[PDB]
Amino acid sequence: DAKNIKKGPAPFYPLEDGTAGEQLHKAMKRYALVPGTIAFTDAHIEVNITYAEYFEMSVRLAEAMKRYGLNTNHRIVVCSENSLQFFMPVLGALFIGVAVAPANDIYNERELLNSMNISQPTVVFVSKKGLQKILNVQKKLPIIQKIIIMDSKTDYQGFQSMYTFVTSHLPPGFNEYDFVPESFDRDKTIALIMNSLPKGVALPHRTACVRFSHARDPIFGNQIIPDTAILSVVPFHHGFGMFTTLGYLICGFRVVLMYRFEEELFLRSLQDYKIQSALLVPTLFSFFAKSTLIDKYDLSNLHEIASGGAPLSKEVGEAVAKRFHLPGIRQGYGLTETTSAILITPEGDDKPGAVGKVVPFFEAKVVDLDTGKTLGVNQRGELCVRGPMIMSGYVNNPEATNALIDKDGWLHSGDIAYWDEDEHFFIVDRL
Ligand SMILES: Nc1ncnc2c1ncn2[C@@H]1O[C@H](COP(=O)(O)OC(=O)c2cccc(-c3noc(-c4ccccc4F)n3)c2)[C@@H](O)[C@H]1O
Repeated sequence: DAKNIKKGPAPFYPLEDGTAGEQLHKAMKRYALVPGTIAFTDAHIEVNITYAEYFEMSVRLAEAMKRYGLNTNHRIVVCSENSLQFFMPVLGALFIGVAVAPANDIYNERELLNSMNISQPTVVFVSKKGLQKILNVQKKLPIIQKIIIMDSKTDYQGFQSMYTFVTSHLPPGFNEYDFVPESFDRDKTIALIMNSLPKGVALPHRTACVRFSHARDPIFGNQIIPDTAILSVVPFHHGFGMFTTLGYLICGFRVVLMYRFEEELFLRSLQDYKIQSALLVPTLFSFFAKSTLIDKYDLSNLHEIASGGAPLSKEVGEAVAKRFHLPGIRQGYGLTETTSAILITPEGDDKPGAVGKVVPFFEAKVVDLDTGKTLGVNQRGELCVRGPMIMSGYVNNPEATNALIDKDGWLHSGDIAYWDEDEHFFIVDRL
């Protein structure tokens, strides 16, 4: 019964051709040509980095990786707290079809070993503070030939930085504005291997390309408007942080980052950077439902606060929205296996307690926990989704893949949900 399969509407903008790398390259090149355009700001150390710096360094890393010998048969790991440098190797690798496997930087050596044993990287990009953990893992994973330090300018403890690595491999006369990213089959070439013991979630470039349609959608994303600034405290190595941030770069936004939550810094950053949109997780919503300091700050530029990654009660949401003088909360629901959010609060059409509506290109249904049948409006069952951001599979684990995704393409979330007569979805429980 089609009437009971909720479908997203048409994208405000058609899906662009090209790989995720090509699409990011093209957008960032444009922003780079406007001096002073800010890509990232570190709220802790206060430093800004422009699109020109980001673009040039990401292109130089792409070419250097290529010259070192990396191609679509290789993976890299990026292991780092949120930082100005985090996205440099991500973008560089996307530019040349090298799969990127972000590794949780609070993993211990064991979860880290499990992660990198699944992703099997040739080169590991790591922050200074993760270097020891990586050296220890490398002792067991000899495929790791090269370790590069992300947040250093010079060599660091005998290891090259991104800067000296690039200088080691760039051809003479290399021109970052003549560079052309690689073109390949975006359905078959993996962009990201994200972690779910966790599994590896393989995401073709196609999925990021669909994300980039959503990100700039005036209803399901953020309208592109000059001088937009986001405050993001969510981890970049997780799908919530990874795919919001890539979308923000596509949009030319200023992404102000924190890698440690602090109440005063967070509020003062909202005020002082005139933030339009802030990204939190539900436990930080409970935090701000307790906060009394919010009204000591001028937050009149703030348009939205976004949440995802876990259940948010409608009353905690209403309390936070009210404290921040917002009409509502911008929720998103997704899994690592769906790349990004596939239910998102439509702009101007928020409903407290809802997780939003089906995004463009997707469909969602809820099925009876007994009859496996599709249910109608206001009926609770297991949420299933189908669409072009669904993972190609768990890495080297097709049994787990088959257990999650059935023959007709439906991903069975394991979450209990219902949808209402406006086609808003409510997550209500889990199996
Ligand atoms: N809104 C929600 N409400 C209730 N439960 C939720 C939920 N979101 C996730 N869950 C639970 O967590 C499990 C999945 O846990 P992973 O670690 O695998 O994955 C993520 O959490 C994830 C991955 C990618 C993107 C996002 C995301 N969240 O918000 C946004 C977002 C918001 C605004 C705008 C744009 C956005 F992308 N993106 C979250 C589910 O089975 C479900 O049980």
